[PDB]
Amino acid sequence: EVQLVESGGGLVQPGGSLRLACVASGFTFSIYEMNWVRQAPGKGLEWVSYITTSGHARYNADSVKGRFTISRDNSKNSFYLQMNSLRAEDTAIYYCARPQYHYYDTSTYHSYGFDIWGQGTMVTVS
Amino acid sequence: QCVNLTTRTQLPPAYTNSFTRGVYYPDKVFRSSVLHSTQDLFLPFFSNVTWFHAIHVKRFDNPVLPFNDGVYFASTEKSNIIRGWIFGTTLDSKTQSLLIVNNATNVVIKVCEFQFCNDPFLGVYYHKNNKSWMESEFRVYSSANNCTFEYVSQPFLMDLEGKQGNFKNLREFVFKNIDGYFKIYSKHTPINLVRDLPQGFSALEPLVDLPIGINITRFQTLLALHRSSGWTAGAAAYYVGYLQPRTFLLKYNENGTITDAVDCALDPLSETKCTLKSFTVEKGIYQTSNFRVQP
Amino acid sequence: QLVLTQSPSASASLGASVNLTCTLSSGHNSYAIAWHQQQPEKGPRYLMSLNSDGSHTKGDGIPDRFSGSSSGAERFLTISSLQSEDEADYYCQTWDTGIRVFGGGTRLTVLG
Ligand SMILES: *[C@@H]1O[C@H](CO)[C@@H](O[C@@H]2O[C@H](CO)[C@@H](O)[C@H](O)[C@H]2NC(C)=O)[C@H](O)[C@H]1NC(C)=O
Ligand SMILES: *[C@@H]1O[C@H](CO)[C@@H](O[C@@H]2O[C@H](CO)[C@@H](O)[C@H](O)[C@H]2NC(C)=O)[C@H](O)[C@H]1NC(C)=O
Ligand SMILES: *[C@@H]1O[C@H](CO)[C@@H](O[C@@H]2O[C@H](CO)[C@@H](O)[C@H](O)[C@H]2NC(C)=O)[C@H](O)[C@H]1NC(C)=O
Ligand SMILES: *[C@@H]1O[C@H](CO)[C@@H](O)[C@H](O)[C@H]1NC(C)=O
Ligand SMILES: *[C@@H]1O[C@H](CO)[C@@H](O)[C@H](O)[C@H]1NC(C)=O
Ligand SMILES: *[C@@H]1O[C@H](CO)[C@@H](O)[C@H](O)[C@H]1NC(C)=O
Ligand SMILES: *[C@@H]1O[C@H](CO)[C@@H](O)[C@H](O)[C@H]1NC(C)=O
Repeated sequence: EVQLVESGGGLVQPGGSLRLACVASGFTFSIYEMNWVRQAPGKGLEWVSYITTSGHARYNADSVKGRFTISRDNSKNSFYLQMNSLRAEDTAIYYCARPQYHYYDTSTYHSYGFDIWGQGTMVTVS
Repeated sequence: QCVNLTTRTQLPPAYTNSFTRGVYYPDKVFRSSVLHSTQDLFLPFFSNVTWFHAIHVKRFDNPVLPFNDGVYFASTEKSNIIRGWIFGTTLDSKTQSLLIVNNATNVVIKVCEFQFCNDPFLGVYYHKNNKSWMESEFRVYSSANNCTFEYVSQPFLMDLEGKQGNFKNLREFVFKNIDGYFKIYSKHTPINLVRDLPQGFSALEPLVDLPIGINITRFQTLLALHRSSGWTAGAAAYYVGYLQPRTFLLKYNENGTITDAVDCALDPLSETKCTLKSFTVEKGIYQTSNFRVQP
Repeated sequence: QLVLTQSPSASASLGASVNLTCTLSSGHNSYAIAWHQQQPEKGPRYLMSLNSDGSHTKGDGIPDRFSGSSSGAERFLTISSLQSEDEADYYCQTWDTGIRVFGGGTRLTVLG
């Protein structure tokens, strides 16, 4: 069964460093690249960063001011957001979701849109 | 374990033109705004390349072709069929073999004495109860034997996908074997739904300089097949051409990347451009250095 | 990036029909979307990855009631025979060169 469980919440002043994770099981990580999504309280959800299956990272979306970092430990079957420098706006839910395009795929590439989503964690920062 | 899944259909290879493809960076130094001339193994412009495509219509074909001096490779990709190659000399018996492979996250390079069956493929299995897909299959080689070299690195074939529309993932490769060093060059370019080598230019970046030193005469390309006419699947088409010893003249742009390359052996205008070392020529008489004929 | 001119509040009677609208920037006219439904106080639920031709790719537990259509550079999601569970947030998102987009969400106050 596919599931995306998270942990690593915490209340810190802006500029603090914490430990975010997206543990999963029931499916292959080698052929699945993972995204991250940010949802401010009462605002729309906005992705922040992601890692590919090979290992290349994209700290795009221009809301990350060079503050968030993404990595992955395929050996331990786990997914971490290499986390540091929390700021005031970062108090939000961090639903991590699993894209539909697994590396062994057919049909048209109308994939990379998320089929499943994690339960999310609230990391309150002020 | 391997099986005789040939189903080979014989058709003449549709020779097609590449239109100024196959050029790479000859040296590892950052130039700019210069016209450096070089003599190296290059794919000649407007040269015959072999359109190989084993799919559509249970048409499967994957013959053994000669590495010659070098092998320009292209892999217009739709659903990740081309997974690697099995370069070598005899591809069986007691000789040395190379098994360049591109895995799901890395690149594994093994130079060893593998034994091969006639139809190598990589088989991926999909299960209903667990859904995990595993590459835990080996039917290109039956087993490995008295092995010498192993190499694990970042994979060459890289997605570079997420963008939409009509653009396609054109994957280009250059293989050459000099001083026992199998050099590999690559670049990936989006193409707007073109059914032919695109009308543009290519700058193949250097990837690895492997210190192998093995004889390579008959190369071959691996494919991946699903499980499910047992063990058939996919859709693929690729293009193979051969490098020959030629002379090019490269013009470097202001960013240090090449813009266009002017060949020195196709046309009299290109010979004059080569012998005058410039990319713009006026009207008049230009004596040409002799590159027309090779004995 | 593309902007979504999706109404902040749209409503109709239960058992009736509505049509959600995901608007997309003219620069990416032939771009596809995928729809995510965020029921309140829970996680997102993926409904369909809409092709530019209106073809379907469906998630688990979603009936044929939820369907998508396309016209021009903009996109639709169709709902027929509304029930109690429709009060939720709907997000339309897209693809780019490493750049997802998502949208303000479609708070939906179906009156009934
Ligand atoms: C393909 O890639 C996978 C990575 O998911 C490899 O599996 C492991 O790879 C490491 C290092 O490459 C080895 O130390 C492990 O023993 C491998 N575990 C296995 C095979 O269960 C794999 O080696 C790569 N190559 C092939 C041919 O599958
Ligand atoms: C789930 O997948 C794993 C491998 O990723 C399975 O473990 C092996 O699966 C292969 C299927 O090709 C079997 O041939 C092996 O016998 C399995 N190993 C063992 C020790 O049983 C696992 O069986 C799969 N789950 C299923 C099939 O329910
Ligand atoms: C590299 O491989 C080629 C091809 O196997 C070798 O060429 C063979 O050399 C033997 C020497 O007795 C001849 O009998 C064969 O007829 C040759 N075959 C071909 C196809 O040329 C070559 O000698 C090897 N070594 C090099 C090139 O240094
Ligand atoms: C390429 O092959 C075609 C036949 O398919 C042939 O007519 C043509 O002459 C070849 N190109 C060159 C430069 O000889
Ligand atoms: C080749 O393999 C044989 C066993 O099959 C072994 O005796 C021999 O030492 C190996 N030679 C090399 C060079 O690895
Ligand atoms: C590179 O090329 C681009 C466009 O051709 C230009 O904006 C830039 O100045 C060039 N040089 C560098 C160092 O980026
Ligand atoms: C979109 O909604 C309107 C109003 O409900 C309706 O007239 C139109 O037919 C709908 N479009 C599609 C494709 O269902």
